[PDB]
Amino acid sequence: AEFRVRVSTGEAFGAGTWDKVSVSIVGTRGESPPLPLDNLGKEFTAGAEEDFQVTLPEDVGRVLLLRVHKAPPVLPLLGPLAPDAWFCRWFQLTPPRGGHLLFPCYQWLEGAGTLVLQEGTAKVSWADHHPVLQQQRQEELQARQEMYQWKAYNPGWPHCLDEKTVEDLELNIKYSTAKNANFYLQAGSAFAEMKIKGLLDRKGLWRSLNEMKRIFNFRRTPAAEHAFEHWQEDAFFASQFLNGLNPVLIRRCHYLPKNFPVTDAMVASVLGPGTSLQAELEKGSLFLVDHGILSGIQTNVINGKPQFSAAPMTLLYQSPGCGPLLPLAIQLSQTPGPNSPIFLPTDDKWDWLLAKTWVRNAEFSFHEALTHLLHSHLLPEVFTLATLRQLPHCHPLFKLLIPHTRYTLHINTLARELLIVPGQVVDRSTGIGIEGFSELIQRNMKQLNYSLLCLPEDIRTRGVEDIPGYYYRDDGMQIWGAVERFVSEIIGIYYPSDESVQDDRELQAWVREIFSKGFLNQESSGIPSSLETREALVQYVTMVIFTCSAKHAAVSAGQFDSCAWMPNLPPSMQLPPPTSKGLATCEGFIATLPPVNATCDVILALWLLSKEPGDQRPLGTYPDEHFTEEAPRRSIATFQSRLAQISRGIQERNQGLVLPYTYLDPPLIENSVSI
Ligand SMILES: CCCCCCCCOCCOCCOCCOCCO
Ligand SMILES: CCCCCCCCOCCOCCOCCOCCO
Ligand SMILES: [Ca+2]
Ligand SMILES: [Ca+2]
Ligand SMILES: [Fe+2]
Repeated sequence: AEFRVRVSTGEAFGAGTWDKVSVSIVGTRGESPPLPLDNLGKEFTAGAEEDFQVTLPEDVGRVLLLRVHKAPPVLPLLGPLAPDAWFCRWFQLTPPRGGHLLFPCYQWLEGAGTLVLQEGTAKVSWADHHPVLQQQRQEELQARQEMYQWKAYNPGWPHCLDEKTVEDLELNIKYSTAKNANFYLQAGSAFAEMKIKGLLDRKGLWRSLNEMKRIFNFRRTPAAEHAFEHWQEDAFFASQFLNGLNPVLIRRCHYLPKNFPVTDAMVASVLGPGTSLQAELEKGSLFLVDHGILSGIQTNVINGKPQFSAAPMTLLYQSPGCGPLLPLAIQLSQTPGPNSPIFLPTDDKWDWLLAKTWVRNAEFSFHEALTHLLHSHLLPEVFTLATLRQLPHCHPLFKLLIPHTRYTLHINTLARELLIVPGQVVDRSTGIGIEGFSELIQRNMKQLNYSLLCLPEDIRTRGVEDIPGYYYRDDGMQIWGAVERFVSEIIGIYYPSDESVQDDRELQAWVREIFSKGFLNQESSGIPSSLETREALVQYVTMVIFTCSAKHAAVSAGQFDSCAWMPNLPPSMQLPPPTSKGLATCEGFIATLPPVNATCDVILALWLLSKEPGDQRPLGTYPDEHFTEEAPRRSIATFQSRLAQISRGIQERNQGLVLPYTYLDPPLIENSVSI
């Protein structure tokens, strides 16, 4: 007859509420009326965990749902006051004579809304067949699909959330006021420094390479300083293909592309007289970085001056015995010929240095448009938006995936509002501009592939499983294994067979929506449009979580470290690539680099997008307990202690490196894409 209702309120700003809360307990035998949760003094203060003794007029049997109503106080002859938004963490019912019932919530309640909560026990559609519970699932997803809808942003792009401004978003997918404040303070302060220094308003060349060091007065990091110390070095130019900003392109080469006519004579110096180009190709010691996708891309106008982009090809040589990876040849065009020289390290100073810089510029355009924006933001959004629409609150995958979706819809809405719009940093200060970004995404979407998204398949495909000093791989694979083991445990707990995976209609709709809205129903993407086995499910889910956390962390963390010394990552180029050799000079080199304002505007932007604003949410840390059962909680503990072991391994490893790799240290990896 009696019931103890324990309720936890959020600690966030505004989490508390002055409004009155009432609950209706629904059971197999029936539903109770609205029951008040009103004790002496104020309840539902921010961070509060309070008990309420409630009594039901009659029996309800086994508890099924928990309907939570909220209404503002009611003055006689004045009506209600005003809605006071309330964030609820969880409910807990305790009937006689014992046995607790935990109802996880973790969402905002507003106005005359009604929160319907199931017991914390995760349940697939075929888990509990009670019609009251099936009705709850169906009506919930119906509401979700109405709340969060799709729209086409551009042709050939993945679809996105149908919201124009960040203000139109629901509270449940918004930045916390804390995180947002922290973010805008950091930005306003950063912009102020760069602005008052008059650098955002300087149209023209840097007076010298030395003046470019002024960036280190704005912001400063050891890795950024290190880039300036060694940017001219070949080993550093090459190593950044492995442990730098964009470590996903390098791949082993047994057959040199015909449009890249490197001869044995061109590489005889570096390789030595002991072998030849063909011999080393067969050895598997030669690797290639091909920015061909940039070929003929649309370019931007900066300060009324037409900008330029190359689409280079870089041949690299991995010297024996853990020696350095060294560049052999660079061609700055996809079309060979006398007007596109193959530059060697044996060329003069500025020819070779100019050639390398062009490749670094290609890395920028490629990284930010495809590796960062498309792969580490747009696809995670699709995963997020599909998850919200197709997987209900009580579904195991929702419980698993929901922390890895936090703020993703928010940050992307922000980008579409303030990043890739006219007048803003991309349009303003990048070489390829808005149309270039779009054109790249459009091309890449037509040849995307499931294997690149799954790290073990990615490393295998590119044939870089054994290349030394590849820390993005080394650390990335350990984390992937950890996530894969974590996911397989969760799947093993809830899905007893492959048939049980096939019959999950909600799961199949989830994969199908990602395939449709995310990858445009392209079979050539190699991405599943359905999941027929548990093995496939484990891999797919692992790919999602990994993409939303470590992948973004790996390609985001190094942005400022890489761009702070601008010659190491020029956002644009102001002259076309050289057509002859022996023309490059220091004066010409600076004339080719972007103007001061474009330089500092991009650096300002990348510095802000490198750091996770506000409080952190480390990978594998889930303060929101959606999983209330024991078995999933063990899996979380295992996943957490493993990440710690992986971390400690990375500390030891980095301790003996002049330039450590920290971008994949688990404590520094966010659960989701949020910046
Ligand atoms: C139109 C309104 C402009 C307001 C701009 C306010 C300036 C913001 O300053 C942030 C950057 O300044 C850095 C250092 O400022 C001095 C404080 O002391 C530094 C040592 O801790
Ligand atoms: C001075 C400009 C500061 C930039 C603030 C806007 C940030 C909002 O969008 C963030 C999310 O972006 C996702 C993808 O990022 C790729 C952008 O690349 C940087 C271009 O310079
Ligand atoms: Ca409030
Ligand atoms: Ca009270
Ligand atoms: Fe990002």
